[PDB]
Amino acid sequence: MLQPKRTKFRKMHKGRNRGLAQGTDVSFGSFGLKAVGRGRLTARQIEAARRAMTRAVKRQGKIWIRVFPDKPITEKPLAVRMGKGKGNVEYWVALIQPGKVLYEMDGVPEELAREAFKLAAAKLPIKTTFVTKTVM
Amino acid sequence: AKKVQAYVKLQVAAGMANPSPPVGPALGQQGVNIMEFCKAFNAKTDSIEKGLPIPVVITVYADRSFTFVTKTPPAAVLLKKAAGIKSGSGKPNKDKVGKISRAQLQEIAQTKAADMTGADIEAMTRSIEGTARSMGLVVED
Amino acid sequence: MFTINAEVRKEQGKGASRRLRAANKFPAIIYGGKEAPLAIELDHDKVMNMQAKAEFYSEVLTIVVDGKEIKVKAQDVQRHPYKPKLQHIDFVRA
Amino acid sequence: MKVRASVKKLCRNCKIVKRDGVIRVICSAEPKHKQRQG
RNA sequence: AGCCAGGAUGUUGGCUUAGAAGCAGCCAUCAUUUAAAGAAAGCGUAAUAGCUCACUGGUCGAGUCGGCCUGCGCGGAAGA
Ligand SMILES: [Mg+2]
Ligand SMILES: [Mg+2]
Ligand SMILES: [Mg+2]
Ligand SMILES: [Mg+2]
Ligand SMILES: [Zn+2]
Repeated sequence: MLQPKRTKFRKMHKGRNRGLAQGTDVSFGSFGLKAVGRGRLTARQIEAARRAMTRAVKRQGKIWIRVFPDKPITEKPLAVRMGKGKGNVEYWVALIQPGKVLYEMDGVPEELAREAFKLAAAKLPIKTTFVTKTVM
Repeated sequence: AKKVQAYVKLQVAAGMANPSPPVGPALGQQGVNIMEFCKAFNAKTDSIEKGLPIPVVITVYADRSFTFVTKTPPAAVLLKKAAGIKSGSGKPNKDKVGKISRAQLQEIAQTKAADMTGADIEAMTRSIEGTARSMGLVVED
Repeated sequence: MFTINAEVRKEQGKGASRRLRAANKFPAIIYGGKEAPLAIELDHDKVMNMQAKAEFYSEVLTIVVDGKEIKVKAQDVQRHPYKPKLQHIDFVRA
Repeated sequence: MKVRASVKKLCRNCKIVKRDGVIRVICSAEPKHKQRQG
């Protein structure tokens, strides 16, 4: 379950998630699973999908995860007034813009990379598409 | 050769005729006898040898017993006594296990005067080469 | 062997280039050599289908603008962030 | 029959058919495959 | 697309098999006769299996298959 091993500050402003994505090409493996929509992937989510894809290819090929949480989310629990300080960090998410390569894979036949990427997408809160490596 | 009419195959070896433990009740129930696996069974079993597994026809209609001309033994049956282990697999594809060569089983299957496919006898030669490889041996061919 | 047809662009800038892609055309550019660069408009489907083939990025291709022929090589391409599309190509006069 | 948002051929014998305004799965080999509404 | 045929031979495949003979098992996945036919498609026998398939002849006689960019719709949709 990904999350920073350490950080300069405990909590982050909410911020906005405008813009288009930055790591947009399959740049390590032969196949990628790409964000088509905008959202937040959570550690649990990033991990659930990973598990899905990893088991699909049994112990074969290789997998990169192009995204990493690093955004701490707080929540206030039941029975609590507004105010009285920012709440407690409960989990981490990765801000996602359209275009992000999320996972890449390699060392397996295309169809299998497709099967595996499919299965993983089903665990994700944002639409995705299969991409392939390109020259240039 | 015509269609369907009585035929099976479930035995142990030519040197154990008619037995009960390996088989028993399932060797005569449809125009076939648990007692008559010797009069036509041994119509040429003893003559030659008792040490090679062989199943055979049944050809029945409704005629008391049955008329079944016999024929040949398999080819993994001739890897226990003539080309290696009495087991076979071991760990079939873990390491090479056991091994054979091209001189071996060439004649122990070039015998077949009642089976095999392809006029060329250099071919149905190599047809019995694999029956020493479904166990995972080595090729000294 | 790869032959790409192309008008020169009467306009430039975000506005003009977005208008471009809205009409299933897309902008590109040619530079290198001693001549000024040439701002180009390409048909989408045509070029798109072409660059599906690996040799497109290795071979010299020939760009026909106004009956004149320029020989180039693919230099860089901007692709759509998640659509199978082309936003812009850089061609080198070679 | 099984009724649910995603319906899908489960085998080579499964067929898909629209009856009235509704997507339905007829299978000729396996009653458990018969689906409705998706 | 449909309909008529075939779907074989090492091999009932060796196998931590009581019995498997393609079958949860076993491991690899070879090799003969052919138009082609899988140590493998299947509902599935006490084990034989009986019966349709992957593949290939014939018949037929002109189109057929499914991904891509996209417009508009369909299901998903239960309340006093
Ligand atoms: Mg503007
Ligand atoms: Mg009705
Ligand atoms: Mg046809
Ligand atoms: Mg709708
Ligand atoms: Zn079905």
